[PDB]
Amino acid sequence: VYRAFDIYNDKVAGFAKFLKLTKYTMADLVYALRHFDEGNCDTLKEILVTYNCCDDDYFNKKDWYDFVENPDILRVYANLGERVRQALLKTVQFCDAMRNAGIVGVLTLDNQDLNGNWYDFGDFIQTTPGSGVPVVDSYYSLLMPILTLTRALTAESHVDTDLTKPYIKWDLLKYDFTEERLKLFDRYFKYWDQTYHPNCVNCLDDRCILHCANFNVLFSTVFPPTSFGPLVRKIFVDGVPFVVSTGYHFRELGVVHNQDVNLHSSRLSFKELLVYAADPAMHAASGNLLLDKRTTCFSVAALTNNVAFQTVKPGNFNKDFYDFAVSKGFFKEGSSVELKHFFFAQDGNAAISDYDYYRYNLPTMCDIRQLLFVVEVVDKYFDCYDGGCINANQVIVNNLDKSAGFPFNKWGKARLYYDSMSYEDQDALFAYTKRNVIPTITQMNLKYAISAKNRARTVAGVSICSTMTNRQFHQKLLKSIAATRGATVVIGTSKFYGGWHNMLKTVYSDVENPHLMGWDYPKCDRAMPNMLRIMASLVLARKHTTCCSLSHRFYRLANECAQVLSEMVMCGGSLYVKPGGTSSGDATTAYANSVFNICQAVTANVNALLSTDGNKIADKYVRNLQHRLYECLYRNRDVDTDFVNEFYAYLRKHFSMMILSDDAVVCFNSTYASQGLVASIKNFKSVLYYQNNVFMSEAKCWTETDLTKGPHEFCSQHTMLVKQGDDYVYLPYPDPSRILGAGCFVDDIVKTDGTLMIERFVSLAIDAYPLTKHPNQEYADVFHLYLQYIRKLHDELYWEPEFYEAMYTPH
Amino acid sequence: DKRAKVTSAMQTMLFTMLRKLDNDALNNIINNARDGCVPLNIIPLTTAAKLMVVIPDYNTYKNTCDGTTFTYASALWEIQQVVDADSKIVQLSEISMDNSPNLAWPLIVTALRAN
Amino acid sequence: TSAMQTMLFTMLRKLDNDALNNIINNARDGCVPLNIIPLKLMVVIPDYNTYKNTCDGTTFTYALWEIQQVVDADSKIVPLIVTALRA
Amino acid sequence: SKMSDVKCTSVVLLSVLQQLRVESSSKLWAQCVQLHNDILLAKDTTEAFEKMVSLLSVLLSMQGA
Ligand SMILES: [Zn+2]
Ligand SMILES: [Zn+2]
Repeated sequence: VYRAFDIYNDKVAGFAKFLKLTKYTMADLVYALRHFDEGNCDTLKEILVTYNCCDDDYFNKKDWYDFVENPDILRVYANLGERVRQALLKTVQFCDAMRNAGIVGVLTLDNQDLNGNWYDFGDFIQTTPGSGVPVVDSYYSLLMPILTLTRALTAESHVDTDLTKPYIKWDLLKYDFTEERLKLFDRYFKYWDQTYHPNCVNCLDDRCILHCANFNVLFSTVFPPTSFGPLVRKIFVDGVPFVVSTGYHFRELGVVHNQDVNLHSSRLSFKELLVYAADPAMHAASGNLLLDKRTTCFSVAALTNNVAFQTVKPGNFNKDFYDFAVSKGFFKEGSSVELKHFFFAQDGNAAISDYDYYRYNLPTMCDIRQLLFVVEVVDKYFDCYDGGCINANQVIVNNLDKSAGFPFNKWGKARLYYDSMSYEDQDALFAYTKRNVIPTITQMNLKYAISAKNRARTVAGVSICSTMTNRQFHQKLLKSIAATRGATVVIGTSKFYGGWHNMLKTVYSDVENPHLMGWDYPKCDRAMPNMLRIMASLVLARKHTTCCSLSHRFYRLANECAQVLSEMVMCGGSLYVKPGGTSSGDATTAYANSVFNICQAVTANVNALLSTDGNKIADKYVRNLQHRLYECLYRNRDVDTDFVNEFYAYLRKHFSMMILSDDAVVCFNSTYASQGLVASIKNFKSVLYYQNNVFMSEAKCWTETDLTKGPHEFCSQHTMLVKQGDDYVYLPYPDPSRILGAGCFVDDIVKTDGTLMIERFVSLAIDAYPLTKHPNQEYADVFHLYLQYIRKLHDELYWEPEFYEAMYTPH
Repeated sequence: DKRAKVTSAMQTMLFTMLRKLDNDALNNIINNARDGCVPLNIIPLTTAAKLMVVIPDYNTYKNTCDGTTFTYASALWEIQQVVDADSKIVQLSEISMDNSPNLAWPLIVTALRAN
Repeated sequence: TSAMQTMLFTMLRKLDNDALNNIINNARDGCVPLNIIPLKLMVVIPDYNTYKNTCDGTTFTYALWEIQQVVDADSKIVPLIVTALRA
Repeated sequence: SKMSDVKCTSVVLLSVLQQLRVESSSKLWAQCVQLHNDILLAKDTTEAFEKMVSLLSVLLSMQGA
């Protein structure tokens, strides 16, 4: 029979499913929910059926396993959350029951049936009674992921914690809940032998910050949702009272209080007006209470007496180019080259469905010890750059005419806001943010551009102060990161000039049996949890060693989380609460995505190397590596640099990655992956399912066994192996259907003047010049048509082909 | 004088939010707290005197606001000025189980706070 | 402002299907409908010549819809508004 | 050349329809955009023309200029 074991000795390190009261155990449950594979998941089916969470016919439904399509699978998991809470309450009635006896030992998952009683008292050592200690680090570390996937807390929150009892009328005016948090902790996590702080202001280093934010989220998934949000008081200026915010209450960092608050002031300068207009308090107080029955989120919506309904216009079809193309004998019957990319119109109910897509987002607890070791590894991956705070004279800001957010957009874009304030005002605002929280509201619009599918795309515009401070920090850090060549993350490198060739050669490096692989993350921005976003921000702040103390960095992390992670959105003419998931407004969200991707990859490798049984590993050096991996994960609380360097070198030798935000290319040694000692794709599927709450279907992850044909697809470009003057080089060529679509449909900015039309046409031809060297003639005819059309445009008012050839020569 | 422009703009915005702001019930809800420090999600919930409900279809008009006066936030609300999705005024005497497909959805139910 | 409709109509005439040209000829003669064709159809009959050329007794050839609803223009049973369903 | 021209006509017809402000009715504009998006996804030759004639009936049922 097959069963999941968590064993550790001198011989064998790692949680492994091999062959050796309920039928199944807690370790089996965590494994089945943490190592999911829809091909062979009969154990999960049996677990769900055996205890009346739902019926086998529900599994007989198509896509019973998914989280996105048919999002009603959480209903059951919540019943298993009730079971989890029952079995987690017996972990404190046994520890304090054996501690008195005076017994030193470790508690493992695999000694506890699904009810909660225990067995197999074989490993512990006897000591004087009243002086015992159990080791329960690995237990809770591995049990964490299913304590918000199943929650248990909606079951807990009853008048005496009985499910047959009404809901508690909590006080509506009480906000802190610190004593209740500590009581929950001392009931559920009494023996966790590290200090937990109910507020995260009282923690010691960023690793403690992560640990306490994880526990704060788990404890804050049980409180009245009308409580988290800005805390306001009544302030007076020149006699007239205000209602402004003097704190905030996260789910992640508990209650935080401003330290520079001015009661009984007399006047407000520019910075005070900026912050007080950015406050949601004046807007949520001056407005009507709203109950929008369309969506399932909370909603306090005012500022107008009627909702606004916005629609998306259809495209503008161009007749001249299409007539030319049909005269060139294209789109004839039985062809592979046709039009498939269009402009789709939308209603506004599309905006409400987009907000429901924001609803596709859960509270997650992630594992903590593997998170801290993945964060050490990722810091090693980023150990080749330089960071720090800069003054207002060291930001370079580009493209100054983006949206300046709400309600700042009523009088201009960010250009006016940046040419209004002097540098000193921005530095003073920054220094104020170093001790204060400024909760903020974001405008949401609909996006108007090409797609292949009927769905609506949206975009978010964030306020000016949050972008200003993210600008200082990550202008320095990203200008350091992006001005490099040859690293793991490839951002800001032109694919031209042999750049793609050099990138691919660095991906090859010296890997033994190179096979290529890729992925994409289903619903990236909507499902990316809070823990990993905080971890990415914490890495980017860990690049601050010399400029900030603990307090400044914690206040900056709190500002980032309150402005980007869980702020309130102005959607139409309403104010809703945005539960989580990234905003699309800064570049440090593409870099948070990059960090997230690297995290995912490292976690996948860790699982693949530790969930493989070393007794079938024929090498012994990787066996010792796995043993030390388990040691550094579930043992030492301190950080060990030597083994981190060793594992980073191991990855760089056997797992070469080429990373852009959400879009990756992996070159890996094939025999290792066949043995599993580098990341396969089922490991990525399982990791995404259990830690990001989407299911990555197998039809969008590809595998290429010959390298002499390159990446199948990366960054929306295809590659072919061509010969160019006694050199075999890799060239990127697009999908030409997209090129034809962009040529026939334009969106009325270029329908006035021709210069920008020729600009668009030359850019399209440049992106699709290399199509000449593909074997098929039709693509070269596409390039010839584009050249002829640009020639005709130039005549009726870059026209020779060579200008585009030199675009792709590495000179 | 563009800096002063947006300065005066925000200042007049603040003053017009202030003229719509000061009551005594908000002062009593503040003075019933421990130290006056109060969340934000409960200021309009228990202070503002007008509720707006947007109703997508007929089954939720039937399950939410069937009648003249309805119940939300443990209080009673008195209806007025029912408006369709096109800002044309709809009489309450139309919204029925058979006539619903003939009228544009959703609908805007604007209520005033009944003591 | 006219050019968009001119291009639309020239493309429609180039398309050269039966139903499109049928509906164009009906609308230029005057015979336009009054609602969306269901995939219930209401049509205003301008003159008896189009009733003779299109309606044959109860059978009605339009793009075919078998029509029995006859009242009048003036909303009293006897132009003519006839509504039918696909048979 | 019989599958692309129908989509081009659908796009230009919906642009004309929008340019006469039919969006001032929810139901009619919703039906129009539904028919348009269902045309721009068609991979068969037949029902596209039914939807095209239905949208032209939508145009010529109101008093077009
Ligand atoms: Zn701490
Ligand atoms: Zn710093």
